Amino acid sequence: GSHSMRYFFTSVSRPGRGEPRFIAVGYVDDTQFVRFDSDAASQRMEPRAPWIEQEGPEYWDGETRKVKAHSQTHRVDLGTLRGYYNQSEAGSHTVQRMYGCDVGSDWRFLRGYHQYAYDGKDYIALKEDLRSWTAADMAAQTTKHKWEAAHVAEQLRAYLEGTCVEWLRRYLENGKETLQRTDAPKTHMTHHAVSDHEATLRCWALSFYPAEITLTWQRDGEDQTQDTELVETRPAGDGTFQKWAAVVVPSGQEQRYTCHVQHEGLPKPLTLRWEP
Amino acid sequence: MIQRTPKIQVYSRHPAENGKSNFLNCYVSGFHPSDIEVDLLKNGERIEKVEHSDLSFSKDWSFYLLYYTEFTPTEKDEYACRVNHVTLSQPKIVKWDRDM
Amino acid sequence: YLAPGPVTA
Repeated sequence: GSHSMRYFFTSVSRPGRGEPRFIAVGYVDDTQFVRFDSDAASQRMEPRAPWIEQEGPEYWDGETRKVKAHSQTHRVDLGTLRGYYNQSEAGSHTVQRMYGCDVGSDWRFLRGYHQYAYDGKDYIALKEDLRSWTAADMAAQTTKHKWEAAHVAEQLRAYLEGTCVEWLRRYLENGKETLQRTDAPKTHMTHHAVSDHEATLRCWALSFYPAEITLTWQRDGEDQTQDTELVETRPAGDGTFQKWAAVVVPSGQEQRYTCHVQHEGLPKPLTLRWEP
Repeated sequence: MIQRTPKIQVYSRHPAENGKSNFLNCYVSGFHPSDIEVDLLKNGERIEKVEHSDLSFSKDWSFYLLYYTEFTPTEKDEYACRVNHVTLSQPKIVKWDRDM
Repeated sequence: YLAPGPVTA
C-alpha cells in the first residue's frame, strides 16, 4: 500500500544557561529509524532500526552534519521569533518542524509537506503544490516573504519530489522484511460483570502494524456509539500497536453485539461476538 | 502560552500472567510544552531502570512519549505511573489495571 | 535521508 518518510524536530530554549535542547526523529511509516539528541554523548545521528545500520560511514557523516544544521537554524529561529513576538528572554519557548513525503502503492510521489510551529501553534507551512506558503500571522508573513525572495520552495520541492522518494524506496527495499510486512491485529473479547444487570464487553486488537485501525461496535447490525469507550491507539514497545473498545450492555444480551475490526492487514474486516 | 495536559495510559506489553516476565508501559500523549516528569511505581516506590522513547509529536503538535520497564506481575503487587507537568498542580498517579 | 540544512525564519 501507501508509504511515507517523515522527520520530526523539536527545539526547546533554556534561558537559564546554554543552548536549546534539540531532538530529531525520522520515521518510515510507523517505524522510527533514526534519532538525534543534543543531550546524548555521541553528538551523532543514531540508528533505531536494524535495516538502517547497513548504511556506510559517509551516510552517517552526512546525516550528522545535516541534523546539526537543522539544530542551529532552530536555535537562530528561537531568538528571531522571541523578538518578532516581543517576548522576554526569561521564558522557555519551543519550535517544532515536520517534513516528509508520501508515495502510493506504485512507490511514485504522491505528496510532500513541510510544516513549522512556535509554542505549539502553526507558524508557517508549505502548500500542497510545493510552490508557496501558508503563514498563520504577521510574523510568519515576514518569514514567508524572506523564503519567497530566497527561493526556498524550489529547493524543498526538489527534495520532496526527488531525493525523499528515492531514499524512501531504498529503505523500503532494505527493510523489506519488516517495512513491507503488515501484521494483522490479534483480537479477542473480554467480559466484565459491572453489576447483576449490566456487563461490559471489551474488544481487543493487539500486536498490529501499521498503527491505523478502526474498531466499531454494532447492536443488531447497526453502529453503536452510546455507552462505548475507545482508547487511543498505543505502542506496545516492540514496534506494534494496541487498541481496545468497550460497550456496556444489559446482562444476557451480549450476543446481539459485535465488534468490527478493519486494518490493512485484513482482507476482510473481522467480526467478534461474545460466546467464546 | 497554550498548555495541554497529558493523557496517560498504563498497560502491559503482553497479557498479564502472574509470575511471567513482561513490560510495563506508561504512555503519555497530548501534552505541551514538552518538559514532563514520568515515574513508574511498584507499591509506592520509584522504579530505577525505566527507559523512554525519543520525543515526538502528533498532527496537532502535541507531544507523546512511552516510558517502560521490565517487570513480573503478581496477584498483589500494585503498579502505577506518576506524572508531573506544568498543567498539573500535583502529580497524577494512574494505577495499572490488567484488564485495560 | 534528511533535507539540506534549512533556511532561518
